Amino acid sequence: SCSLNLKLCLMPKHIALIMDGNRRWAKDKGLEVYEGHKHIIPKLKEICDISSKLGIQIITAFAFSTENWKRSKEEVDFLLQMFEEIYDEFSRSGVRVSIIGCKSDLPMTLQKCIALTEETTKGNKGLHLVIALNYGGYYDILQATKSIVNKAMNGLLDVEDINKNLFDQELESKCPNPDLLIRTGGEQRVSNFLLWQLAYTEFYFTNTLFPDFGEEDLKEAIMNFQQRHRRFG
Amino acid sequence: ISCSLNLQKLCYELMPKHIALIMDGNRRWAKDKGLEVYEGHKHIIPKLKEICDISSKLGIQIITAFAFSTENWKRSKEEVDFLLQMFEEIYDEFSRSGVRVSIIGCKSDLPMTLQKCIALTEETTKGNKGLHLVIALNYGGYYDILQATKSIVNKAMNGLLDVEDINKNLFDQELESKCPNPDLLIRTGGEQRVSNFLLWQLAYTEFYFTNTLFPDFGEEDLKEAIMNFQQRHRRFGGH
Ligand SMILES: CC(C)=CCSP(=O)(O)OP(=O)(O)O
Ligand SMILES: CC(C)=CCSP(=O)(O)OP(=O)(O)O
Ligand SMILES: CC(C)=CCSP(=O)(O)OP(=O)(O)O
Ligand SMILES: CC(C)=CCSP(=O)(O)OP(=O)(O)O
Ligand SMILES: [Mg+2]
Ligand SMILES: [Mg+2]
Ligand SMILES: [Mg+2]
Repeated sequence: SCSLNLKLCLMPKHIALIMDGNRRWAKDKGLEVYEGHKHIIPKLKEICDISSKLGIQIITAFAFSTENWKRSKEEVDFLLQMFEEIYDEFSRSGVRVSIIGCKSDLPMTLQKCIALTEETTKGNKGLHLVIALNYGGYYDILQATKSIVNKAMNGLLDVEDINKNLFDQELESKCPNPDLLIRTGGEQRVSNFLLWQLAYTEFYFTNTLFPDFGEEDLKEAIMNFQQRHRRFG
Repeated sequence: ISCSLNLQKLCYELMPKHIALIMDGNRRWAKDKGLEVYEGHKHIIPKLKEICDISSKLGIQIITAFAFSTENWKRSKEEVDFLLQMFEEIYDEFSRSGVRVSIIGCKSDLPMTLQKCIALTEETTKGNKGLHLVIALNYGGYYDILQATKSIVNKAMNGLLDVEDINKNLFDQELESKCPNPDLLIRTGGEQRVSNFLLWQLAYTEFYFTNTLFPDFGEEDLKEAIMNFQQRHRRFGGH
């Protein structure tokens, strides 16, 4: 049953992004909380454009977590309505857009915008933006477990077949995994993002709040990443 | 094929109840002091014992320590054999302490002499009422999640559970590192990553990284990490 000693999948190919700090940013400027949230999609679009030029291929971005449901009804409804603007900002861009997470919990207004945004952009050969909306690492690992159990029940596989590669092919976020993770907002934790996929990722935390995160901030993170690899082997 | 996450569990929380520890920086430390390659490794078990003593007094209840990873097998045979022989010291160092000691990881890959020492160390200390030290030896987060998955699959095949039972609590009970999860993770050695340690369990853990190499990590360094932890604001996704 056991055996472990005897492949896992300059510039980082895949960047993961935790877009934290939006509320504090607004509250600082005497603004209402919602003003902060309004910068999310525009900023992300702007970041995709900068990254696309640098040669980055994938960005996975944390927009809403399975724990975010615990916020006030007011705040939640506002965020889930706001995410409709994903269509406007991306539908006519050069970016290919996928969503990961539990779609069925979201308003049908939002469900339709998402499906449409995916359909319209599915052909773009540029940067692939993955938006994690109603997502969690616990959820990802559990839905992969259920899917593997179903396969074993239907005679498709044996317990001896269950390995890293098999499990990887059932997760919503797949190889190649993030080379670098950037978390804005000053906190040093992963908050139930891509738990499996971050096993060997480099972590970069900045105190810069997400709405102030610009090209200069990004280029710094990448510079820091390249210094880590000079002393890594 | 049906998901639902909307109406929902976490195993967290002055003092951190559970500290996870990545012990990095041993070879650099020796090479700096002009000592032998493996001189750094010789500080592991002593330091751990010392850290348990300090932590135990402070009111900490659990320490999980990363001693050997699934990726460490790729080091030289010389270095590997030395480490695996050195882990035999676990019995001497802990057997007569007040500390309860468990090992997580794939025990069957290890030399039988090591397997026996481990089982003995576990048996002797299983009754102690003080601090629980978990030593991750031949462990990885990928391995932990996979062995839990196989166990769940076997049960479903034998009619002992169905797919609608598979949830966070179920999975927690099948993993080798269980609730309560780490409140704080300390990584010595200056690098900022988790290197396939407790992937599932670190979901809401606070991370502290220090440039201090592990052999120089002492009581003052530890109290600093704890002080840093106590400043932090944990929201767990709320406001
Ligand atoms: C809701 C999203 C997209 C990210 C988190 S930003 P937030 O609303 O959690 O803001 P604060 O962390 O409270 O500043
Ligand atoms: C606990 C283990 C596996 C090793 C000791 S730390 P190390 O050997 O990796 O030290 P360096 O990072 O090589 O200085
Ligand atoms: C992870 C543990 C237990 C010790 C260090 S093993 P390593 O020094 O090769 O680790 P990294 O690959 O540098 O993260
Ligand atoms: C970035 C997103 C959308 C979610 C994770 S950040 P959060 O503020 O919900 O997380 P914490 O409460 O700081 O753990
Ligand atoms: Mg936040
Ligand atoms: Mg090292
Ligand atoms: Mg492993």
